[PDB]
Amino acid sequence: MLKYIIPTMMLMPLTWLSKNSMIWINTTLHSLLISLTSLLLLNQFGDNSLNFSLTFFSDSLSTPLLILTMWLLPLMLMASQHHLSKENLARKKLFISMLILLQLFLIMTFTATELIFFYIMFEATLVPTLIIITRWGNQTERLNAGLYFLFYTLAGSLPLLVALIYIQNTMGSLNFLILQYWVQPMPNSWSNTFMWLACMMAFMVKMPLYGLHLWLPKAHVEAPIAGSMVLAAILLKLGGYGMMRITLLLNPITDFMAYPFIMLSLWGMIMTSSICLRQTDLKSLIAYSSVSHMALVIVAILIQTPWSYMGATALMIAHGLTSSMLFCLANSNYERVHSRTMILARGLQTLLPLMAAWWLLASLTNLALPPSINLIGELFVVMSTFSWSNITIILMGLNMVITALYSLYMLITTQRGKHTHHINNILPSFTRENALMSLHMLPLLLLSLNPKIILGPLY
Amino acid sequence: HAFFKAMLFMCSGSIIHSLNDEQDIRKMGGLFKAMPFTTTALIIGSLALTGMPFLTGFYSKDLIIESANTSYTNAWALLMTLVATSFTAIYSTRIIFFALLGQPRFPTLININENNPFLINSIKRLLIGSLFAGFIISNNIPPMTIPQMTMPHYLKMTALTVTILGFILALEISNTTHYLKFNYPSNTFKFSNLLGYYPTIMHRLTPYMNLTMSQKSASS
Amino acid sequence: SGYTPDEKLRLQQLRELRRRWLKDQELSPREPVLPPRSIFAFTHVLIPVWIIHYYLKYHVTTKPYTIVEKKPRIFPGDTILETGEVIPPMKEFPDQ
Amino acid sequence: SHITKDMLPGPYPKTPEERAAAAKKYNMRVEDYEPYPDDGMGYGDYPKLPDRSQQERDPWYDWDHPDLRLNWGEPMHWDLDMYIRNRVDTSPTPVNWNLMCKHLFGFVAFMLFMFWVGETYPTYQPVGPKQYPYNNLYLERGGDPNKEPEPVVHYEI
Amino acid sequence: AHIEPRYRQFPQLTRSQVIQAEFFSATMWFWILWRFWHDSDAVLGHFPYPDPSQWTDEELGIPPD
Amino acid sequence: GAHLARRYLGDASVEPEPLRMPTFPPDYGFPERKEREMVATQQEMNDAQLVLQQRDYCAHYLIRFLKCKRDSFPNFLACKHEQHDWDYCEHLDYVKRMKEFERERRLLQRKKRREQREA
Amino acid sequence: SFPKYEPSRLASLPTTLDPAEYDISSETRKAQAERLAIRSRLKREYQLQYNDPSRRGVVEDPALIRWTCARSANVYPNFRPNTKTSLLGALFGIGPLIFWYYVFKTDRDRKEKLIQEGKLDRTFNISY
Amino acid sequence: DAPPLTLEGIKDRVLYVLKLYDKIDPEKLSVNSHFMKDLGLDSLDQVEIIMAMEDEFGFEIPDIDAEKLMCPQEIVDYIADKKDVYE
Amino acid sequence: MNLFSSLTLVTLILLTMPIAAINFNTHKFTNYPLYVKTTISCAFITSMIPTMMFIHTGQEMIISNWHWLTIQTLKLSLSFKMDFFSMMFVPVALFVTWSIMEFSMWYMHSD
Amino acid sequence: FLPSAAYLTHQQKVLQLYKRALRHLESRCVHRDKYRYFACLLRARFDEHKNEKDMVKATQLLREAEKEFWHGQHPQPYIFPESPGGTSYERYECYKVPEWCLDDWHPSEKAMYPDYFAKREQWKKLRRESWEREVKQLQEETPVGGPRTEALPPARKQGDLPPLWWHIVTRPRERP
Amino acid sequence: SKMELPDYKQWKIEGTPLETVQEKLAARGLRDPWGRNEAWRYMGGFANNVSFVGALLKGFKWGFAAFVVAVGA
Repeated sequence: MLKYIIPTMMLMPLTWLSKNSMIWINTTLHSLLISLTSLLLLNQFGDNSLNFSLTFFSDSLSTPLLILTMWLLPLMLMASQHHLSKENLARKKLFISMLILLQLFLIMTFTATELIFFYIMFEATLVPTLIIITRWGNQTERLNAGLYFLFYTLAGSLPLLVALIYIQNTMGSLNFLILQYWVQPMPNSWSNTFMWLACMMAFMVKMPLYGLHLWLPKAHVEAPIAGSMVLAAILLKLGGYGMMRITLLLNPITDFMAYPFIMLSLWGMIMTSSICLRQTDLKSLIAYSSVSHMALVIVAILIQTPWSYMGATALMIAHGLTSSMLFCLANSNYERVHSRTMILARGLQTLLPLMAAWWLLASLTNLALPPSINLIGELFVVMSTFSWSNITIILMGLNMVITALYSLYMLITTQRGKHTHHINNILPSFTRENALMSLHMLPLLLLSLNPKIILGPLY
Repeated sequence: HAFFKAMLFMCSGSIIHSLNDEQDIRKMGGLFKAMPFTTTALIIGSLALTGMPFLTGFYSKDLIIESANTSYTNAWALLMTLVATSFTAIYSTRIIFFALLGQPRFPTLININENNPFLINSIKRLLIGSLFAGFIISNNIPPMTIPQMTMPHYLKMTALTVTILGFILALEISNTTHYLKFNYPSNTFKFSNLLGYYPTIMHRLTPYMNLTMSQKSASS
Repeated sequence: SGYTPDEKLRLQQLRELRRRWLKDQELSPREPVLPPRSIFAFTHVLIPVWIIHYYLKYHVTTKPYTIVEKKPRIFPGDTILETGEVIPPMKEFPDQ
Repeated sequence: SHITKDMLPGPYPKTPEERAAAAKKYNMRVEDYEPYPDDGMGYGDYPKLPDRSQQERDPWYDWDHPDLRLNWGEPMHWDLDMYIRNRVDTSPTPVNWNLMCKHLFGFVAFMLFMFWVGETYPTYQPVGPKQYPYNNLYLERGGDPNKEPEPVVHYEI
Repeated sequence: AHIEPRYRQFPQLTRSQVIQAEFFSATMWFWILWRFWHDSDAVLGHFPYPDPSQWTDEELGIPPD
Repeated sequence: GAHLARRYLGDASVEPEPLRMPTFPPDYGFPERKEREMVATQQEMNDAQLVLQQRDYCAHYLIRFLKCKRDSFPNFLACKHEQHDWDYCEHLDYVKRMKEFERERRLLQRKKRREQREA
Repeated sequence: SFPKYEPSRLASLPTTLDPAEYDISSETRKAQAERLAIRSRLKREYQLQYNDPSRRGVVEDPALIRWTCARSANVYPNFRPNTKTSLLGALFGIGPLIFWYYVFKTDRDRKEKLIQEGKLDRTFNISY
Repeated sequence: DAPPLTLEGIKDRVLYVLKLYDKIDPEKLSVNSHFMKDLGLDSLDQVEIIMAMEDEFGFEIPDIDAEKLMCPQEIVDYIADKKDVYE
Repeated sequence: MNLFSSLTLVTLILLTMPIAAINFNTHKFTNYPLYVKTTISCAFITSMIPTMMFIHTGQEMIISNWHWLTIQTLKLSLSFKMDFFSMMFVPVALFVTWSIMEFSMWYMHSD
Repeated sequence: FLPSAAYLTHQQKVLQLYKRALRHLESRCVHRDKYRYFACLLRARFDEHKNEKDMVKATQLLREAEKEFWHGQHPQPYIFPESPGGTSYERYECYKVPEWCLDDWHPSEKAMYPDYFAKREQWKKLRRESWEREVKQLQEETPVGGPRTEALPPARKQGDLPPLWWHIVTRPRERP
Repeated sequence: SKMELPDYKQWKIEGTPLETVQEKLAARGLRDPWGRNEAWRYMGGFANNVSFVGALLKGFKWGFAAFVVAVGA
């Protein structure tokens, strides 16, 4: 795994000692080389995980997320120009090296063995995102966005450390196998309830759950495109990855103590799909869509079926690609007009006649068009929750209907019916944004053909 | 039904694009002998509706209603099929009368043309389809059920009875439309014409409720 | 009421401008553009038919539980095409 | 740019200066400026409009924004995202609203009651059950190869 | 070159479209006449529907009660 | 028809209920009148893959119908006399079922009303 | 001859049978004249800043900006917790949550007790 | 669905449907004629004429204009504006 | 029968060329309506044959291949079945849509 | 709600009622002859009290006329297939491309259509040549401190174009 | 783009529903119709467009001859 760690380090002084019109080809080319390098990883088989050291290992939950991260970096790096290319050279280098250090702590986090190392690399994942969104937050409340961001994620993720140290000095070391192979059930004393509540509540904060989802929308409407893609895709599915690992312990009380969180997640999934039907600020609709999909994820995690975990990890990867793509299209539209609102930029079936093809393709993946991965995820989660209860399918189908309607409203609101004919500044589509769309929607369809890779440990 | 209404929609679109995409039955009145390929096409289609005995439209509709009559039915659905066959007869005859054999009410500078190879090929092909394919398909099916075939009297005649009384009923409505009185809406007229009340009520109440709850309760 | 004379005059200047524009819009320099620079049925009902007929012998029969037929119904007056033996005919009919 | 005092803190009181400022600010008639009032639901100080306004505004005026009936300077009623045509069409109905709902509920209730009257009272053409040849067609239903013969016969009638 | 438009008069009809219109109507009517007469009798049911069963008490099996 | 109108308006006793037609014990006015021949050779009826609710009476007409239809396939309009005769056999089956209906109807009516209007 | 067209929140009141359009006082003429004057001046400003051949960007309507800033950012100021606000908040925020919570408790206790009896149809229920 | 309109053709069609109207004459029917001064007909039948144009050509004209056409030349001009009559 | 499965799968695969063709063409074909009409006609004439074979004998058969995510006790392949409905509905739909291809050649001449 | 004045008037209000009732009588009445009869009957009904020197009785009869009209309207009033509400409602809006485009083309296609783009360039120079002085002076010259009208005066002064004309002239041709 | 103008004073209305309804409105006492417009709708190739059962009786003019030939076949 150090074969992946150390070139991610050595991509950083590259960016320092390259010059003007020389950083760019180096960073993008070499990051795509690292994408091939981790495409080499996928060997995992049968009995167990694969151990890349006495320190690192990979579960098959971790392999598609790690490949998704090293796929998403060069896409992101090309995406984050034309809004900072006119800024200074040293600040641009600092931005690129910030993203590289960010990816490095993401690889650190996904290839964890011990949960304490996982926690250190969790908040090391946190700290570059803060600096990016605050330095290039590009709107008047990036102050409040970063402040809400860091205080929610730390103050939720703070007692998780205490609970993990307590588990450390009551059950030996914290390798995932020695967390396994030795775990004993823990009864319904209230200390067990608070310990489970601490761990599960910290990752509830990081998903988000419904009672703590206003962490999200300021932190995406007042962020640059790179930090937004990082935050949405890699950080929310990293929180899901963490709960998927640490839910191995404390199974004999999660049945008794999991009842309020499921109901909060279900009714809040309905309320969040309702709240993103009527808002302006088009950038935020993807954020509330993300809250809806993560509520479905949390339903899938707290029910404990292998069907549920397969559907959960498929929903994770497909929604990560969908949200990162659709953030990039919203950034394209904001590069067109300086509005960020929804009802202003209209028309665009005439003009840019193939940008609409990418909007349609993203909107139908967010619809969960049926050969795609998102319908695979949502379908197996609905199957597992109907085996959980014979009644919850009302909420799932009503989520499906309202999700169809707001995704279609996003499609046919801003890009259907009449141009406002006082715009007269939008350029025809560059090769760059079309290349970014092509980097998004080739792997999603190629996994739609052969999806046996991305299913979880319970394959 | 597939052969049937594909041919019917295609004839309708032929008429509509023949008359400058105006599409409405008022301001369309008399178009018989404005070339009668399309008028022949529509009278073939709309008399294949209810099954002029016995064509392709006869077999499906009338064996369905007589087998429903020879079944442990729900005693109200039989009367529903009765009234529905009468209704489909009367609007079929009314749409033929108002479309073709009325008096010509359509704006001037006529540009009617159907000397057109693709349209005569398509309409030819589907009238030849909808005249033979019902008998051809219905003949060589493997018998997947036991046909009844043993009906009482005044229960096999009733199909043709309802279609003929529908023709006569729409005919007398037509010959009252020839009169001049300027009658008034009696609210069953309004219930029939204005979709009665379901799309208006649902499409003006169900959007307003969920978005009243979206603004006050949910968002703000 | 009627137009004011100012509206009439303004409107006729717009008449002249709109007619000059629309007459400019009909391009006709006598050259609009300029250029800078059995087989159907044969290939389509042979070549995918050849490829699918190659696909539907070999790979599809090496996958064992694959394309399978609901059985050809045998009738009591027939005989078996494969080895050859008859099925006994049906018995007495009467009172039809 | 944008002026700081073109934002909007606080409701109506007091009446001279704040209503004069809102008339200068939202570009409205002075005594047609209506706050909601202040029940503390948020809502700022934004005006109340005649609330339907979109199957109104008859389409031959030739304003600026062709599919929204805008005129670039109207104060734009709070619930406009629910009022773009393609979302909610509040046309003046050809009949009523109460007459609509009462006749629709009456017709659907009567038809479902006649469905129940049908469900308790079937039709049948007067014919007994079929004469299945081998013990109500046994050995070709769900299984039972040699478990129990189930003797039942038919007699010629 | 092709057909012309006229103003407030009855439009002209070329002979081909009208002769195939009459042909298709007459061949529908010939088909339904020949099919109504050749074998079926699809209006009827080809077999006499009986009375209530036979109205024959002391037949079909009863005791004299 | 009007028989169902009588069954819904009038007394529901003498009009028999469907799907519970066998009520009276058999051969009450028959005695010794039964053949039920059924010479349709059930093993052959299963050998040719027939359908449920076709493993019934008049089966050998269907056997020869499918046999002549298979054996004369390009003669598209060949087998019609066997089709008509199978229709006639099922017509006789339908007549026999109607006779069974009004048998049990007139038994229930005349027997029960005779006993309870002379007792 | 007509029940005088009772209105609703959905059925708009058409321009014909108001019947306030027929009691024309001088105040209505004054209001219509001033409203036409306001629309005239706004269309004048917009058309002069709309037909400029050097104007590259968008016309930047302050009406849309003002409505958006009133809609999103100008909610949390201003506010006071009233009886109506707190009542509707605890009703439409907590009510459905606790209702769905109790009914899933009921369904889960039914299914747990019933499969604790063992008489459920899980003879093969593999895909759990 | 595009037959070409022209100024002579629209002039002929409008004058045809004016001449077909009853209470005017085919003698004193000028292109430059008033619906108020010399033809002498009232506002009511003037808007009946406006209705005849709307029902022939297939589009409404607004009532901001129907006050103030009053002559056939401005009728031809206004349908020339609605249709933008050049090839 | 190899003929039966072969002709049904090529009735499927004849509706695969033109989409990828004009996704791969970039040189705008003039005869594109004629091309789509003649490939629908070829699909029709290939679909007429096995339905006649079906009514001729029976031989009522399913195809099933390329299983993906055969994960738990289930599996799912791309699989479709020639019984009676999916057997002999397809010629009617192809025939109807072929005539609509003619009518939409004419009706959409001006776009 | 109209650009000219603050109201229609009584006269045009009665006139719009007459147009609507006559149109609804079209939508009610087929065969056109009994239609012509009933239209002349309606004309006589308005001829009964046209010459009222009173005004309040006239507007009260207007309100009662609106009541008997709204009681007697049609479910589908016959809207023409070019009107809003009708069958078209910008039917061929697929090709109603605004003309601020067509300059953002590659110069290969600008070489494909040379004369049209040369004449369009001199159109734009005509636009910019008389944009500042005449147009903005005539806008900030005539009216009161409040404009209070939605019309605008022409350029009757000497020469060039009436002001604010570009998005009026350069519209789609409504059948492309 | 010529049209040749099929002209006025030619229609001369006389079309029997319009003429009889001008009779009825004359007995009513109005005598002020729209006039000679709709004779292009009431004569020409128009003027007793066939009744509704005639379009259904239209089928056997070529039909009965073919049917008698097929009976003889």
